[PDB]
Amino acid sequence: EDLPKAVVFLEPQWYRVLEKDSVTLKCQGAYSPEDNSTQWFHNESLISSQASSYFIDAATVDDSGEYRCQTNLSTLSDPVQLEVHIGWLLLQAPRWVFKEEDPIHLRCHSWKNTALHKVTYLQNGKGRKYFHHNSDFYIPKATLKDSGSYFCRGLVGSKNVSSETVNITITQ
Amino acid sequence: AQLHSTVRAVPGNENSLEIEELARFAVDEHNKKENALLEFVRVVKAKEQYEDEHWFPGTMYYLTLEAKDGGKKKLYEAKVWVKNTAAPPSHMNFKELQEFKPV
Ligand SMILES: *[C@@H]1O[C@H](CO)[C@@H](O)[C@H](O)[C@H]1NC(C)=O
Ligand SMILES: *[C@@H]1O[C@H](CO)[C@@H](O)[C@H](O)[C@H]1NC(C)=O
Ligand SMILES: *[C@@H]1O[C@H](CO)[C@@H](O)[C@H](O)[C@H]1NC(C)=O
Ligand SMILES: [Cl-]
Repeated sequence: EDLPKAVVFLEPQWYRVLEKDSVTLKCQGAYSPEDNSTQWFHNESLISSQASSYFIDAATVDDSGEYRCQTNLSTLSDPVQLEVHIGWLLLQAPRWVFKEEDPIHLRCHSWKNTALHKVTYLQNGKGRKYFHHNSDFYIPKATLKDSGSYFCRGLVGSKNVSSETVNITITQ
Repeated sequence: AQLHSTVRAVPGNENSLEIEELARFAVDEHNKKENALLEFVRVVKAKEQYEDEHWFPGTMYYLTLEAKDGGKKKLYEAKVWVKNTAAPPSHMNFKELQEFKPV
């Protein structure tokens, strides 16, 4: 019935990353005294890494897909989706489905080694949060009105850039 | 005016630029208001309390910053309110040092 499934966690939490970003995937599952190895799966395939956390120094498009893990005392985890994008700018989030009353933490991330200033976060084509530099947009209590298509906008260097849109739904 | 009851602790180096600028502003506003001589050094820790409404939600920053007072590095607690209703620089945006105390 209810099994002790391992849980993949992203560090950082963003499931949408730009190419060249670092991503660490951690397996939340207990070890046994003899077997402290971790089973890591990528697109249903068992990869060589057997460490606690699967580290990606510079993400490529081949690193996208679903990841699952398992430890001695846990069960094969549910899958976690990792999307790798290529662009000057990107709207990041830990997921795209948020339960009502949960926090919505968004981040506007610019391409490797680029400055980002005057960040704006927009919902359904309307400006929602204005910053002078590049701050995350934190919404502590998700509501039904927080659902919509989001993107962030700013100056990458001196170029005014808008990110791709992202749908966010809130379940009641 | 009506803020969520929760107060988020800002992890290390998140919003560092927005926060470091709001710290300098706070010192400059203190020096201007009390004719003081504090020199900013760095932000130690920061917290954020977010406004309730949907559009242009304000933020209340609780900043702990280090400043030089006649060469003596001391800790201060700054409280800064920021509500940006349009992309800066615009005069519809508000920024106010509400409290500035030592520790
Ligand atoms: C994993 O699957 C995703 C989605 O189909 C794909 O984009 C990616 O290239 C795949 N990577 C590998 C190593 O198979
Ligand atoms: C856990 O360890 C036992 C013995 O140490 C082994 O038989 C079993 O296959 C291990 N399970 C996993 C999931 O590695
Ligand atoms: C958002 O979802 C709608 C379906 O309601 C779809 O038509 C649209 O293409 C989606 N947009 C994005 C950016 O995923
Ligand atoms: Cl968070």
